[PDB]
Amino acid sequence: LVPRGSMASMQKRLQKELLALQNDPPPGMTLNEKSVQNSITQWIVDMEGAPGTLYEGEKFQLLFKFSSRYPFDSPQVMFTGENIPVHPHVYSNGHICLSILTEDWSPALSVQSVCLSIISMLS
Ligand code: NA
Repeated sequence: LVPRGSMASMQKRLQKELLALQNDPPPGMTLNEKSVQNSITQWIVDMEGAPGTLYEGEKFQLLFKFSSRYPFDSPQVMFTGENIPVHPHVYSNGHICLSILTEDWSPALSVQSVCLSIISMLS
């Protein structure tokens, strides 16, 4: 069951539709009741591969997503769109494997420092 409080800040239509998935989902589907989030802010940062690197001339997009618990909660940052960097620490789905985004996140850090780590990753 979805925590009740997770419906406090939710638009009335989204409440009915969420509960319909909880209670009478379509065949083969189950709501992840721990997955519900509200008051998310997001934006996209365009990123150019740096001169002299393996990514020179490449145009990437970085999606930043901030939960209602940011900055205590780490931001969700991933590469998005049709051109995703080819790098061991980036998955095909755009997911980024950097510790700053997981174990080493702290509200002392910032969007700027995440950008710098990502720049660093691509060199
Ligand atoms: Na997070």
